[PDB]
Amino acid sequence: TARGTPSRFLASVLHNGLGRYVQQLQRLSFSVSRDGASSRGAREFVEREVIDFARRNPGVVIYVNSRPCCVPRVVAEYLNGAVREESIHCKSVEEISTLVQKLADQSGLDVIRIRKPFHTDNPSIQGQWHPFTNKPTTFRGLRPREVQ
Amino acid sequence: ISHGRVFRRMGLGPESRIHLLRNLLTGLVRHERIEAPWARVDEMRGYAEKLIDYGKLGDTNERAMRMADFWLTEKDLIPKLFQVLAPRYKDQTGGYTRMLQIPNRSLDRAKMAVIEYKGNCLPPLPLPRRDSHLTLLNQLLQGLRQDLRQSQ
Amino acid sequence: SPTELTEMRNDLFNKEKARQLSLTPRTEKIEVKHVGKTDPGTVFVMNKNISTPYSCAMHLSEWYCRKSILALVDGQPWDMYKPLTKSCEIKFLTFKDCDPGEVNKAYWRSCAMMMGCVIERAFKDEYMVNLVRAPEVPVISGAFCYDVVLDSKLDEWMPTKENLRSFTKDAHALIYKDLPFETLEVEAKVALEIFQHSKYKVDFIEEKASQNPERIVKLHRIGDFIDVSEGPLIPRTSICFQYEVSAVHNLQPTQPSLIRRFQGVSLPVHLRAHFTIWDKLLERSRK
Amino acid sequence: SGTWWDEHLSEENVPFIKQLVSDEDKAQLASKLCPLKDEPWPIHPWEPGSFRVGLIALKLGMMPLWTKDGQKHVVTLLQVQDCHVLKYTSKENCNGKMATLSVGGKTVSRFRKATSILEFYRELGLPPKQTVKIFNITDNAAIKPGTPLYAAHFRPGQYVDVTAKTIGKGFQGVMKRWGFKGQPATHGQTKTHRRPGAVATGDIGRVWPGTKMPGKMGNIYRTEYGLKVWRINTKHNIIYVNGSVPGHKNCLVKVKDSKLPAYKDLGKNLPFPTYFPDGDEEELPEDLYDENVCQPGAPSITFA
Amino acid sequence: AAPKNRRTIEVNRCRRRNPQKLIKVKNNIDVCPECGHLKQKHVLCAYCYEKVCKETAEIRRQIGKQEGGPFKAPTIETVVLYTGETPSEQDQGKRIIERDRKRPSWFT
Amino acid sequence: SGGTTALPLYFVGLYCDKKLIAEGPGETVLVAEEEAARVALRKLYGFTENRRPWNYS
Amino acid sequence: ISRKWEKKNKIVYPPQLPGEPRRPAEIYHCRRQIKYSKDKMWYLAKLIRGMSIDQALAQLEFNDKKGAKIIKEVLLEAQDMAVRDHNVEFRSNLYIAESTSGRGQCLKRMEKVYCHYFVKLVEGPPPPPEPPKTAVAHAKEYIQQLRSRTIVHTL
Ligand SMILES: [Mg+2]
Ligand SMILES: [Mg+2]
Ligand SMILES: [Zn+2]
Repeated sequence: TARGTPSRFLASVLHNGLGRYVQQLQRLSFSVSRDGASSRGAREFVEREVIDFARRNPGVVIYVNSRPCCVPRVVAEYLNGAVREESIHCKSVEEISTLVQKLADQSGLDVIRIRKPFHTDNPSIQGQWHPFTNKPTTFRGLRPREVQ
Repeated sequence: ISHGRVFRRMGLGPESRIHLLRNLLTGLVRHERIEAPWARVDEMRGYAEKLIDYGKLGDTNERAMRMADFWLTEKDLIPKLFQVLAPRYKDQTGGYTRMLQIPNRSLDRAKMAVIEYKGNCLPPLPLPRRDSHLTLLNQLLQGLRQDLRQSQ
Repeated sequence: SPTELTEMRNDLFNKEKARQLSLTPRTEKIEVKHVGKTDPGTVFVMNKNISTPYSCAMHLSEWYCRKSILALVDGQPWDMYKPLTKSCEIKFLTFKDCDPGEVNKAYWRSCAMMMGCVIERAFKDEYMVNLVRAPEVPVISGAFCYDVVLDSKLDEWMPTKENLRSFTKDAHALIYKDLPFETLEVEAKVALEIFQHSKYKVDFIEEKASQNPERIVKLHRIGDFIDVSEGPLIPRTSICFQYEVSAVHNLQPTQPSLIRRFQGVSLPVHLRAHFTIWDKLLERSRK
Repeated sequence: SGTWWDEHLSEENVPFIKQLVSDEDKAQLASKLCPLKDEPWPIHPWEPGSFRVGLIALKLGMMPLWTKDGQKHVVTLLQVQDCHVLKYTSKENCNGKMATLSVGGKTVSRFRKATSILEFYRELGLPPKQTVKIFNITDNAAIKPGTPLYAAHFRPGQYVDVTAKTIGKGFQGVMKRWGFKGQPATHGQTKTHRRPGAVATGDIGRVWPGTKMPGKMGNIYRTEYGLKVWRINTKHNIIYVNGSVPGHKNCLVKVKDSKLPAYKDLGKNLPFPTYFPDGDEEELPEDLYDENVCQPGAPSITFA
Repeated sequence: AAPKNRRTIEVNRCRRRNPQKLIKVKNNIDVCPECGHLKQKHVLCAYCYEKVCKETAEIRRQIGKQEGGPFKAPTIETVVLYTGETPSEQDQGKRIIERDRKRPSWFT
Repeated sequence: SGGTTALPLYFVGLYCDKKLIAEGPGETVLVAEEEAARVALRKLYGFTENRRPWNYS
Repeated sequence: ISRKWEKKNKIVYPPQLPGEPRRPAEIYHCRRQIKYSKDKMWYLAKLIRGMSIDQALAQLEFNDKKGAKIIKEVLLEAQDMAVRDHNVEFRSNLYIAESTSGRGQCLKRMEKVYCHYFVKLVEGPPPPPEPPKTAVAHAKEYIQQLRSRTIVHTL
């Protein structure tokens, strides 16, 4: 629920698309058990999908190890320091590919209510409204019901 | 409404009130100092004063003798009243008893009070003195004593 | 340029204070026996030249610290903040003892020093104020006096009541600030080798110790202020609660200069005096 | 912190301070007895539609007093003690109503008051009063603060209104407080003898505000109107007001001219601004009497 | 009648911790300036009063031991004398209640 | 607007020989003058709010 | 049954550097199974909440409630332990940092109530009370709130 949940404003890491786009995900750790039944989709992903993903994303360092011994997991680390874990136990190779792409396609901010859908740093060009725009002025700057 | 009623209400009625105060007064005449609940002592102080007043008239008077017969229960004390207390206060015309408040009672946390007949033999109660005459405020007031006396 | 004269005093004051405090050879111990009817027969074990009588008072109870106003060691008054020096005997003097003589004297000379630290900065910098002395007067007199000399340009200026009100407000600011009365034992040469600005207290400085066999003198410091007095002072300026400088006097033999004299009267927080009694006391602080 | 005046004084100092402050009080009281040798204010002749200050008296007790027509008339004794006009506030200082005077009564100790009140009275040169009351007067009735007021301020033959704090009965049930016919005795009225009946009707689920119910009684200010003045004792400053007056004995009451719309006139023959004993106009005797009082020392009445 | 609803901890806290129900800090305690014990102003030093009651009880025990039994209120004054105190010139003809400890400093 | 209250608004405008060169808001007239100086400085130094945004392409 | 309070007198901090401010010492102490309700002991516990030890003892010596002497004995034992073991210098240089009363165990007949009393004494002088909110502070915070308004629900 909104009231019962944090929130943030719409933002980017380092003005990402301004100069040059940079890919925020920088490290991806796969733990895949060589024997466990829950590590089957993970084993398929590593055997026939991780090389292609590594080639398509050369800014991400992908480590894979075989010592959880019962449960797999993927831990994604980002430029801005954020970590994000996702379960891949008992999932299909399609699901794991979709998930890993999702991880590589987002900035490491928090997935919480974005208050505004548009963030602008220079919201005004003609000058933000104040009660004296569109209001006349009178001779010598007199207030109403003055004399001098 | 209780406007202008000077007598406390205690005991099981008026009579028990007189009897309670009578026992307190007898204890006071026998020992010359007793610790009792504060309100009861404050009620008994007037009676002890007037008892000394009646005792000054002396044995020969019969009204005083009847009164001291009622208000003293162990009669060995009636001699004392007429031969040790009343003679002792031949000078004072009032205020024969001093009444203080003391630490509340341990059990029922009642307001206590020690009451005694002035001049007895007992070790003296720790009365509270006033501030020494040599304290700063008193010294300034003494200077004002002098300076006002000379002017007048 | 008085605003640098204060610094020129305080820097050397702190210098001597530090050089004295650094003479202690690795925290030696002294024994202070306590005498008096209250809590008698205790033996404090203190530090030879760090612990003060307060360091002893706090050992006993907050009551002793709150009520104590001066300390007898070897049966002579000894300020509360002044460090001890040797295995001694101690007792604490308050305002409500039977004989508050020494305490009253200390209180009134402390009030004199406070009035000094108030008057000196009271005037416009273009004038030149020079503190003469704190003439010791008995408490019975009716007010404490402080002799100062104003610059000759003010002969036609007898202070008006409003300016006395300003003096009182400033003194109340000083007490409200709650500064302590630090003390310092110093060889008499500071007054003869540095303090050239001593023009009228140049007389007092020999009165410090020329009379006594030793060649050491006492300095008292409120804080960014220094002055000598003839005895111990009360520990904090908060002790005073009611305070007022009433009027001023002049001494007729006006050959050297106009020796203005300032009168004031005060009481501690303990011995507060009711409003009307205080008015009566003030009326007599004008003699 | 917390303390009273003579807590720290020594044994031989309390009597002196008592004597000194009492002497100063007497001196200050005496140094205001002549308000015309000081600087008075304009004394205008009375004209219709004006109002003049009143007094703060102290209720002594009651007595009878008969009349030449043969009837009886209880009266109440009001002693004017130290009644001084204390303050003045201007017509538009109260923002339109009238001019006002603050009058005080019944000198009190000075060790038992707040600092502000002591400052006020010190600047005014008087010892503190007990009750201060505000009288609404016209502009021309002004009196300089510091002047005294005296029982001769009134004269017999007029009517006068008196306001005071009634006697406090404490918390009272409903029949002692509002005259409620409680419920009968036996015939079985168990546990209901002196009780209110139905507090309110049934359809409304509330008790109206202003319903008569148990609670504190008396001890509120209230006014009696139309009391006539029979006698004045100008040596002890007593006023003999007809009928009974609220309050208990030795409690301060506020006396002023009758405001009822049948005595609006007859403020003329009264001394308008006040009575000044220093006017020296055929100095008043010890007792001023109404035209119809069988005063003592006179022959016993006869009806022929 | 009976309650219609439980009362919450909030209402109960606004009642129980209201100032009117709190224990007031006492502004009238101080220290016996000579004896140095705590006391209220209008009340006797508790320690001093106890040390007085002890001596009163000892004196009264001696009085009882001398009077024998009940119903023996003497018809003369009484004076109490501690060790090494001969009956003064004013106390002849007054019963003496001897005690066997040095007179207390506070006994005048 | 609101000259006497505790929440005033003063709009102070600098001029240079009968021609405006800035305009600033504030609560005190001193602060409004300071802000008018700041906006005039920005206009002269070419650093306004609506300047030609930097050209990253 | 949890004995946590008396275990906070065993946290051994690291030896201080000669630079950092001297750390104020502490002592935690508790009385268990006080035959007294908790809703009554709470008033005494709150009375002495923010005052030094000596003033607390003074205030308790002259209070009427039964738990006053229990709190007093607890505070005296705490002071003695603080000086004797926790290397406090001046036995008057302590103040009641935390005072609270808690429920107890024993059985019924009608509950037979019990309660514990928990006190934390912190070395040093009492901290001054929070001063009243002066009118200038109220105006300052109202201005702060008026000066943080943004245009709501737009760019
Ligand atoms: Mg009863
Ligand atoms: Mg019945
Ligand atoms: Zn004592």
